[PDB]
Amino acid sequence: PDYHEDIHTYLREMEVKCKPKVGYMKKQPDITNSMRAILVDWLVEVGEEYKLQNETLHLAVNYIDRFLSSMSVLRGKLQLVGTAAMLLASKFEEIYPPEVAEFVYITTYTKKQVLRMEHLVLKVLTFDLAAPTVNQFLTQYFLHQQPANCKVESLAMFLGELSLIDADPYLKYLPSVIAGAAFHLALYTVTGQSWPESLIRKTGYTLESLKPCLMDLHQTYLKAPQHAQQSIREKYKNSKYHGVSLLNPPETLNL
Amino acid sequence: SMENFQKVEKIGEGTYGVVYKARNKLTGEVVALKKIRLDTETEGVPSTAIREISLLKELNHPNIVKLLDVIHTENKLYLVFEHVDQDLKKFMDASALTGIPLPLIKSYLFQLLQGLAFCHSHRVLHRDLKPQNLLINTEGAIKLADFGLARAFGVPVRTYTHEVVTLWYRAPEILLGCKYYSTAVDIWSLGCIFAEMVTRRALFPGDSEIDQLFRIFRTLGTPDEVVWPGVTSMPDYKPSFPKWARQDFSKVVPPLDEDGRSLLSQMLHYDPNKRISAKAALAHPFFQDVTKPVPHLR
Ligand SMILES: NS(=O)(=O)c1ccc(Nc2nc(OCC3CCCCC3)c3nc[nH]c3n2)cc1
Repeated sequence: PDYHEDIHTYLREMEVKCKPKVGYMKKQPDITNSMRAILVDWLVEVGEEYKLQNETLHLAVNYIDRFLSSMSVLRGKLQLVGTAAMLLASKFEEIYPPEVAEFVYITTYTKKQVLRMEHLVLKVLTFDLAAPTVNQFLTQYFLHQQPANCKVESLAMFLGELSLIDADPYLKYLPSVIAGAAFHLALYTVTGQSWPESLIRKTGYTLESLKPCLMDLHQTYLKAPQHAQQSIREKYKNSKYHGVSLLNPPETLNL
Repeated sequence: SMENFQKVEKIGEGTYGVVYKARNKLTGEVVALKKIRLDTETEGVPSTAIREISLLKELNHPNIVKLLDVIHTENKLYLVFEHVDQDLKKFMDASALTGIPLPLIKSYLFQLLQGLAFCHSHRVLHRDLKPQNLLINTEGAIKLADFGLARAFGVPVRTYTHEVVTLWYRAPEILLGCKYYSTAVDIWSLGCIFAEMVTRRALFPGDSEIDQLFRIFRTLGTPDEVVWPGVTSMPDYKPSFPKWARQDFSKVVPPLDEDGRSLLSQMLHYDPNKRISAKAALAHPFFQDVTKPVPHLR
């Protein structure tokens, strides 16, 4: 907290540079948002199978979106991109990452393929893997709770994670903005409270600037039991995340 | 790829890979080449390389070793760095009978605190500060090197790798098994090095964790709930620990004067929350008359 503000400022700069290209899927000949949703959901599952950090998941998704921003990929190779990305995210973030063997096993492909794709992903991303995530902004926002609330936190993570699944609309929003929306939405759902004044001072964001993201996130939250992908909902039933996916979304936000 | 470099000699092996001095044949630039062997059929690119490269590309600072290029084959990785002239350890050994001038000690600590405040500001922990990883050039600069153990952290921190920092420089909260450590672990190491620049021997040369803890307690006193709230709850704290009285700091590093002792004592505070940050330390009165002389040897 000698550095909380320095770090936030720096992350705010880096998230703009680390941002995926918003319209990349129209340029992909053979893959769709729906195929990406499927892949991301599967990564959520891998995350749970191996008890990986939520941060590792958020990073892996950032690597995939930046990779696919410049590299055309056929549908049969999309899971190889996701595997290498999750392997890279784990090495960067985890104290004990799974071995290459474990990633080979969890996929279809060979160890040789996974490793070559790893080297390919690093080349394309030019080794720039310390990217800001919704998760990194949420944990800083969590500091502004009075008092701290575990349900608020888990629900904010749950909402921020659901945003990872759907490229349309969420590719267009910055991580700090998704985190803002997720935090307000959770706070409101749980306690009836709103985006605090101290976070306006910190971020420059108000309920007005967060509104478009919030409207999107609120709709995603309401329609969540009906989404084709369900791994996040199942994951967040666990006591580890205070069963927050069992909570009822509010019917309106009144913003 | 490596065609434009002529290897001169081996410098050493740090956390991972091998470092060589080489020269760019086209520009004349003398470089340090970190050679990393890969393979396939094994683990791929090491997490240490992934971290070091991605973090060093962000950390451009006069007091941080500069990463120039990454030359990436299917078999070998080569990090190209600016070459620096000598490490602090070799320089302290060379200063055997002259001592290191106080202006130079003060310049080096100031510069080290600058490089470290820049790291911490960019959410990087170094986690291996020791004289061998600190490099000095002919113009009076000192730089943090070997970012092989570094990592990006969050606010607030979560649990990171426990087996971290070379023992002599390792902070008491690591030694006592605390699940959260943070920026204060790098400041501790720097406090150990400040003392070492002055006396030219390690402040706490332990050969094991308990030995290391006990050397720390005998110098600074055994921490209790007054000096470090929470200490007695720490995982590897033991009520059986001998309770040593705290030494007067004028005896810890006798040549240091009032301002120097004050700064050292804030760097070596038990409680990581109370330990001074690198940022706050730059404005310590110790530094009021700081200059940047060239080293006095070579
Ligand atoms: N022993 S010594 O005093 O003769 C001397 C020492 C180091 C260097 N030079 C130098 N060394 C690096 O890593 C060397 C490496 C060795 C093992 C410990 C970690 C550091 C560098 N990394 C970027 N630039 C670098 N420059 C010149 C002379």
